[PDB]
Amino acid sequence: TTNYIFVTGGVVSSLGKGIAAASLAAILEARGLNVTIMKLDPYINVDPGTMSPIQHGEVFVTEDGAETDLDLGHYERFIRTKMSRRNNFTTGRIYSDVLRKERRGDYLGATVQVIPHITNAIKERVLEGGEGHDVVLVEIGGTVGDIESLPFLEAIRQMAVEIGREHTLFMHLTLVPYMAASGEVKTKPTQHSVKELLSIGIQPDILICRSDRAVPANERAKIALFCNVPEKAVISLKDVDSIYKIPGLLKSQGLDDYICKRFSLNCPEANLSEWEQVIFEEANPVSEVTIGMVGKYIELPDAYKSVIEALKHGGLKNRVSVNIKLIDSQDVETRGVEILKGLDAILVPGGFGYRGVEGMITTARFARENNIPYLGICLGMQVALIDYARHVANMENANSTEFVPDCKYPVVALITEWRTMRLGAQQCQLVDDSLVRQLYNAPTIVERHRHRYEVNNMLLKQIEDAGLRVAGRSGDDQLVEIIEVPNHPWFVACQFHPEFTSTPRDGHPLFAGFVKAASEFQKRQA
Amino acid sequence: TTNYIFVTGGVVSSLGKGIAAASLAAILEARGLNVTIMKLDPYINVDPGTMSPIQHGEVFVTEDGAETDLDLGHYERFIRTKMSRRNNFTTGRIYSDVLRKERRGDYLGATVQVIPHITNAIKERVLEGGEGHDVVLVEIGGTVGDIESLPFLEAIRQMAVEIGREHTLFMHLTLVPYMAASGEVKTKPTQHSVKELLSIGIQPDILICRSDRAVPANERAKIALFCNVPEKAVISLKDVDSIYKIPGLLKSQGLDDYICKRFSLNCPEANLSEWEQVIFEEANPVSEVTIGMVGKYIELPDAYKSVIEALKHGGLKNRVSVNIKLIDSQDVETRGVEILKGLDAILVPGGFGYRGVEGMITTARFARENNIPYLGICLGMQVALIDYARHVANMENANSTEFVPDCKYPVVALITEWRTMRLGAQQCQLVDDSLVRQLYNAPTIVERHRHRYEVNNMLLKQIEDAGLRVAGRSGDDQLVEIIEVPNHPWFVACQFHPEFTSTPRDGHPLFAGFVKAASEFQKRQA
Amino acid sequence: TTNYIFVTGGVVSSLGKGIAAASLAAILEARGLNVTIMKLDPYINVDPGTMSPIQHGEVFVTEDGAETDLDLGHYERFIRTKMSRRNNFTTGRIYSDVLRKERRGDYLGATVQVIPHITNAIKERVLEGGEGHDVVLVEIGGTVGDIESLPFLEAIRQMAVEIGREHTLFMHLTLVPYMAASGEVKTKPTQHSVKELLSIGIQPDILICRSDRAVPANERAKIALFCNVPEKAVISLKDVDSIYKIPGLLKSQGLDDYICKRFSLNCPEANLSEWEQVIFEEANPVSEVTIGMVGKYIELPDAYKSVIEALKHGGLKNRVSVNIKLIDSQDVETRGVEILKGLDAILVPGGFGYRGVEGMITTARFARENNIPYLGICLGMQVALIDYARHVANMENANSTEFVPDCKYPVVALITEWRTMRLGAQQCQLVDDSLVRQLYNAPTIVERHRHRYEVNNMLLKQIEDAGLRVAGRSGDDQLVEIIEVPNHPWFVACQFHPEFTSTPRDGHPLFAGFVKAASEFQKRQA
Ligand SMILES: Nc1ccn([C@@H]2O[C@H](COP(=O)(O)OP(=O)(O)OP(=O)(O)O)[C@@H](O)[C@H]2O)c(=O)n1
Ligand SMILES: Nc1ccn([C@@H]2O[C@H](COP(=O)(O)OP(=O)(O)OP(=O)(O)O)[C@@H](O)[C@H]2O)c(=O)n1
Ligand SMILES: Nc1ccn([C@@H]2O[C@H](COP(=O)(O)OP(=O)(O)OP(=O)(O)O)[C@@H](O)[C@H]2O)c(=O)n1
Ligand SMILES: *CC(=O)CC[C@H](N)C(=O)O
Ligand SMILES: *CC(=O)CC[C@H](N)C(=O)O
Ligand SMILES: *CC(=O)CC[C@H](N)C(=O)O
Ligand SMILES: Nc1ncnc2[nH]cnc12
Ligand SMILES: Nc1ncnc2[nH]cnc12
Ligand SMILES: Nc1ncnc2[nH]cnc12
Ligand SMILES: [Mg+2]
Ligand SMILES: [Mg+2]
Ligand SMILES: [Mg+2]
Repeated sequence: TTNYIFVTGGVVSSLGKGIAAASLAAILEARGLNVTIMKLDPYINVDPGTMSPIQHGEVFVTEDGAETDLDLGHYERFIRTKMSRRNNFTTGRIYSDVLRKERRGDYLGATVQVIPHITNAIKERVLEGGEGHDVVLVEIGGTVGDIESLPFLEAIRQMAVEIGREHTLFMHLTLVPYMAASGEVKTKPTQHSVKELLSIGIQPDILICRSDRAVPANERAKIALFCNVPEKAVISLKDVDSIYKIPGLLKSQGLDDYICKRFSLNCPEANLSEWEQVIFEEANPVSEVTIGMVGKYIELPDAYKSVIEALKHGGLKNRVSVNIKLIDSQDVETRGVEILKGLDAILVPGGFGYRGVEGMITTARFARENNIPYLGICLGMQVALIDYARHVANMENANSTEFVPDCKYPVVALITEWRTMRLGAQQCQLVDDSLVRQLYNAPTIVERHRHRYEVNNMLLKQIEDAGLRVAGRSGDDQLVEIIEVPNHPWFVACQFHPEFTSTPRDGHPLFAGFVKAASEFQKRQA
Repeated sequence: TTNYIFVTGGVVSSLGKGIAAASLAAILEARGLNVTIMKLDPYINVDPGTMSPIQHGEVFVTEDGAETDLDLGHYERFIRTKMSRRNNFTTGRIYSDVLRKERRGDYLGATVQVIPHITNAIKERVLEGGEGHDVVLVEIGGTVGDIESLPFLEAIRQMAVEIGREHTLFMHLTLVPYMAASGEVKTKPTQHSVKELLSIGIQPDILICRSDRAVPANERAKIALFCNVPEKAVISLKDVDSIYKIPGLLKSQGLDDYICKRFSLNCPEANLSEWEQVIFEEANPVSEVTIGMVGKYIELPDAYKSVIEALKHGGLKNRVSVNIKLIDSQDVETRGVEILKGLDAILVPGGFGYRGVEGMITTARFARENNIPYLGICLGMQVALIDYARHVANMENANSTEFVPDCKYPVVALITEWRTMRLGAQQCQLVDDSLVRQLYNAPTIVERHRHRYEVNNMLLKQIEDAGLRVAGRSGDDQLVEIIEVPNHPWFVACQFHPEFTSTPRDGHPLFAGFVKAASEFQKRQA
Repeated sequence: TTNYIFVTGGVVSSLGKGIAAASLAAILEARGLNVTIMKLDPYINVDPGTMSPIQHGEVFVTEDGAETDLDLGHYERFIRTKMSRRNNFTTGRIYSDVLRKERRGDYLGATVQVIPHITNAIKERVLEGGEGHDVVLVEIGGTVGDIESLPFLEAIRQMAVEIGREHTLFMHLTLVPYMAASGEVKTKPTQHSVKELLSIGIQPDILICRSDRAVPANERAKIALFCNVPEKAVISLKDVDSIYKIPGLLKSQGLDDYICKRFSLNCPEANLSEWEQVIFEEANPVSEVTIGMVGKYIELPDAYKSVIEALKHGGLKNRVSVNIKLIDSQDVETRGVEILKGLDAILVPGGFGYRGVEGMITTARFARENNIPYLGICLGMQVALIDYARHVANMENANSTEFVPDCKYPVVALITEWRTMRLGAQQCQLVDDSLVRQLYNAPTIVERHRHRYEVNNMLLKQIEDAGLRVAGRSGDDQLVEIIEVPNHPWFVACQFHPEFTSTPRDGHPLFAGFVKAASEFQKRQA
């Protein structure tokens, strides 16, 4: 039978709900259980594809081609269950489905109301997502006490009643502020948040308290007294330097044992050896390289969360501390190549639009002509090819049909325009003589795509003759996926997204090689 | 171990909470359990002795001398557990106790707050009241969602947590209104009341729905869905003609079985034979007499609730329907003796003050001179003696020192003034030649007193010579308790309160004889 | 006509409500208005005399002898209106008054309820406190959303309706937390607190936001949007180093102009010259002395708030930075005189009990024998006299009858025991040849007392012969109030409390002289 844990937040948002849910799922997975996580967003957007990177952050791509939130990236980094479209949906999706059915006439002339019909749709989606697992962690976005999240809370309360309270738990996150005047930690906001959740109709079973420091025992006893929660179920989660210590903290406080007691599960003791290994590797670097990431969404760092974490994972595998410096593309466009000095390696991540693309072309030129290690992802691969064709093959302002519709040299164009967006995991074939073959150590690889424009095969032969090699191709139309500069210490560009598959316990060959190249370059340049 | 049921009300007051609690206790007592009931009043009055009859109703006197509410009269009528001071207390009592302790210094210089100290006092009183019983029914006055009753609800929530939820139940009463426009019963007020109770921090276990008619099954299913309560625990209690059918209704709906399942009690099936006997006796009268009750608090009928019910009980024992007509004393004072015509018997209950006493004297005169059966209780006994002394013994305006401090003939006076209030049960000795001896059929009786002024023994010998007999006396000072007119079909006056001991299953000899005399008088006067 | 401002707090307590109310009253007083402040405490204690210093802090003594809270000390430091018993009362006081009246029978047999009677008592007290002033600031203790403060809020809502909304304002204090994760300030707790206050029935007119930093304009616009408050009435009050800058900040944000617009008051522009003078004096010290305060309540610094502020005020008058070091008396008792080294002056404040008194005697001995400046207040004066009598006059363990009832040498005793607590302001006569005469520069002074035991006049002549001089006496019994050591640079002890009369704009002669003596001692000892 399937057990459900519902995770909600109070007082303020931005408490770190996804990280805590991922850590708890990691602990449960370490005990041999089959767990999954699903995210509920109170957004009217049907999917985050329309959303821009400088509002919520990077868009995560699943194996099957769904576009989701950064939370699913967190979950895939923490557990070994592959996410899909069933692990994330919004309010807009539910309303669209119900409106479609009502227009089609599926409700047989009945009045379509919120409490029966909207909450029925929500419950159906939650059950279909959780089917086939031992434990399901359902995280509810928004703060408890807001108009936007009331249908979700009502649905989960009804679901808890229908399923049974011996298979459902409720977990509430709160903020315990610290006041420097009295020098104490205040428990009143938690009390009022529990009161609001009770007014909705849900009794918390576990209270997770978020604070700068650890919550004292007397404060936890007070919380237990005022919130109908047992004293053992008031769990403290202080701020940490590394998110990889959070499973250890929650395990030491006994959250896993309490959850297993309530759900009547007889699972062996948790083995957190891999997480301890990750902590040990992180705590003991032997070097320090600086990587320059040049992109257009520098203002909001969450636009590159997966890429930053993948660089960190590669550093962990190479036992090297990685220092990411963010460089704005328009700065390179106007100020020049001065900013790019003092960098052991350069990374150009993906993006949409023409703003800052010229700066990216300048950056690729500088890296290629200065033998600085370079990694290009999606848009970076395109700008690298454009720079190589223009300034090494003399294509006289070759560009992409994305930016200039008519430039007489469409090196990058839609597959139709060789003179719909590719989504999901695709298979790619690696050439035996290239760097990526020795990096992956496999004949073929599988990676995820979120692009529209491709590399023009008609103009590809000339650029190949100029010296640029192709390291990977698709399955049917032999679309170019990986390119490489031969006369370079390390110069790899890829059409797909490798950051959506790196994990702190396994890493990724591409980023490990990139960081190793950066370390070797700094040792050479010292 | 002791189990606790906490009974609260919502939407509106005056739902009949005490009757429902008494009926449930009756059902539990019919299964062989040791139950008790306690009442919590949100009043600032320390005790109802200061309160006037035309605000809340008659004052109930326990065996030990406590003054309480009408609810304790209900409870003593429904169960066979004697009440005391431990079964009723107010907010004012708790605050007085805590203020006394704080002034005395018992709190050792700590700050006396509401949540720790007031609720600790409340919990201590509740535990001391409930000690030594199988089940304790704690009824909380006021509506849920009011300022006045928040300390009580907080205290009972904390008590439920401390004691354990396998020994505590919460029962909520609500109003299900009926709207004649749509012709339906509305469940929304119940939903909002349950939400308010949850906001306080209590989850109901049982919902009792009050309505003119029975609540339909679909409405109950809706209530169960919206209130986290199982569908079997939504109990309908419609308006009834007789409060004696309520235990049968609650038993038929399965409330007792659910309560016994939750508390893990193995008690035999309920035997409600006596209540069925009472219903059968009530439903089948053979006669119809009319009794005139003359008093000063006629405006509020709750000022004579116990006396009215005792007359009804006597009628049930005599298989006679009793029709109580209320006559205002000042009406007799001004309009005259015209109102008292067409009455088979006359009752004068107790009271305080001089307003209307002359009308009572007129009424006693009329009854004595017309051979109409007469019953006098406390003040009625005094006015009967005054009338007999004045208009048969020629005492020339003899009165009580209560009304006129100096009248030269103090037939009624304080024990000091023979030329502090007696409270509780006292023993009395019956004379062998009198009516009350054959009525009680016992050498001695025990009854309850709530009076200050007594009968003057110095002037008693003359009135005894005039013809009036004394039927009962006290133990030490031979205070007169019962008097009788010999040349009358039925003329009994008592100093105590016999209505505080009549029950529908046992009755009372005095009221049974009074009603029988009324029936005989009507048969004679045909 | 009298205008009322009601000040409440939300989210958490300890926001600094009294300081903000005092600053606003200071601004209004700077515009020529007649203002007063009153404090409402949700305590069951009738008065803080029973409370101990290590729970809430020092007890404030008014001119008329009332014992109050530290808030009244704040108010007297900020405005020039003398407080009294009418400026502070608790829940326990209101309940005691109502219980007394109900027992006495003043309510004529009616039921005494919370909403009519308790709130009527509260309103009567508030009106009697505010009568005769232009503006009244009523501060309500407790957080909005607690059981303990609901009667106060209901009373003030009813009062606002009765008086009129053109003479009543509501001011709400909230916490705007800062989250280091996102690096933003969160407005959600303020939104929920305003919702709770609205649920009680009060619409805020002004929102005062408390935070580490200043609240940004966009956040304030959001607060205005969500809370029905105009954008100009959302006032930011960040944490400050000096509480004397708070009136300037509130004045710069336009709170005074808004309040005067709402109340239709035409008062001249605020003149905050004196507060600017205080800030200038504080910001520019020329020296740095360290003062050792030795006492028994060192654990809670609020037990000496007035004394600490008075030392700071004296330093401001002497343009000297004052560094207060707290020394525990039992430390001196056990560890010895080692702790008292490196101190330019020593202060012994008052207290009750024998614990630590021996350490105080040791400290007085050390100061007297080392010519370190010494100030003694109440208990300190007693221990100084005990030390002088024992170790200079050889009284062989002379003590107070407070500690040892029978010691054969009662230098300190009750006025009866020469072989009830003095409260309020009393007049004292200064001797012309003493230090205090040149300090006060007046024949007589008026100060406040909170003591029981006095100096024995019978044994006083011997100690006077030994060398100790008496500098002040009472009016009728010539009770000793001030003593002095002649062969000392500065050694003054007083029976009264001079810290209850020092203000940052006027200071106090005694503490100014004490701090000047400390500076001279350090210059000598350098
Ligand atoms: N549900 C509650 C809980 C507390 N109190 C009252 O609130 C006061 C406590 O002050 P406060 O410090 O604000 O409460 P804490 O529980 O200590 O909250 P915090 O942890 O933030 O300090 C006490 O007098 C108590 O009677 C109340 O009225 N209602
Ligand atoms: N907690 C709830 C429950 C009901 N609904 C909505 O309220 C409407 C139902 O109307 P109403 O008759 O007032 O609700 P009932 O449950 O039928 O209440 P009642 O028994 O009084 O008729 C439905 O559209 C439903 O979506 C809601 O918004 N919130
Ligand atoms: N009364 C309100 C106000 C806000 N929202 C929703 O809450 C979300 C905003 O998230 P949050 O940051 O928590 O709200 P803020 O107003 O920005 O609160 P804060 O200042 O603490 O960040 C929005 O989607 C909005 O639709 C809501 O449902 N009910
Ligand atoms: C994948 C990405 O960053 C988009 C690049 C470009 N706009 C495209 O191919 O769609
Ligand atoms: C018992 C009663 O009705 C009071 C009667 C008279 N006032 C008395 O004796 O106190
Ligand atoms: C005023 C003070 O500190 C008390 C000192 C001593 N106990 C007394 O006189 O009461
Ligand atoms: N304990 C924690 N410390 C830091 N960031 C967090 N995000 C979620 N939980 C966290
Ligand atoms: N069901 C009911 N009918 C009439 N009066 C009542 N008082 C309490 N319950 C009642
Ligand atoms: N703004 C403020 N800074 C510091 N302490 C305070 N107490 C009250 N208001 C304050
Ligand atoms: Mg506290
Ligand atoms: Mg309906
Ligand atoms: Mg926000």
